[PDB]
Amino acid sequence: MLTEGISIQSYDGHTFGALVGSPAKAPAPVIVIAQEIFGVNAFMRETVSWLVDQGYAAVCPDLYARQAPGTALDPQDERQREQAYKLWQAFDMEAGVGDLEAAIRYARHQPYSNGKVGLVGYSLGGALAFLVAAKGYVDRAVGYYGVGLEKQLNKVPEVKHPALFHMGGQDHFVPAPSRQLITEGFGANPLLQVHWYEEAGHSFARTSSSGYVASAAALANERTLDFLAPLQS
Repeated sequence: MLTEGISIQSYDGHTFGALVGSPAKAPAPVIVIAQEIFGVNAFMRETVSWLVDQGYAAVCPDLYARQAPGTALDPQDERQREQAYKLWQAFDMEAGVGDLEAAIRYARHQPYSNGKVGLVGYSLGGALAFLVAAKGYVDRAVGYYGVGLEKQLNKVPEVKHPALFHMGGQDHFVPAPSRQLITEGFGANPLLQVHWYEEAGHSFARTSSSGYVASAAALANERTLDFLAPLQS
């Protein structure tokens, strides 16, 4: 689901829609939420609701609009998971970073904005949160279980603003040598914070996942909110 009539223009003219949640009380910082591989679906709506309940505004851009606008997939339906994997495989990461930059710009100038913008991503969005952090487009970035971060370690010194990452210890997208490479490499830049959750894999913060872990989801979530709180005016 997306908010009817919201259209944001990216760097190459491609346009995309977004799910927007205005804040309980304005002015407030705006959080751009970077989706998993399922489009702007139930978990994105729940994440918008959560951040609004915590005093933020939120904007979740339709990142699959370059391939299929308005895609919103149920991660519990096998056929939809299959479509999600095909969209992820064809996803242009560089164009995704550009769409996020355009949504972050849109976020800064909304009537209810206090001028500070944060980004929270999960999954594809967690990998995107690291690329956005290396670019410096936001005041603070958060990534949950981003895939393939071990292949982007050369971007670690480009990070000039705080960025926080929650990684699962039983996430098999990140085997033991990849965890060591990420821990050592991120550890060279104090603006990067990474936490490992020993008993959790990916998607541990999503209640609909077979990988949901309540204790890990709650500790990561409170860390995320403590980390975003300095953006509140």
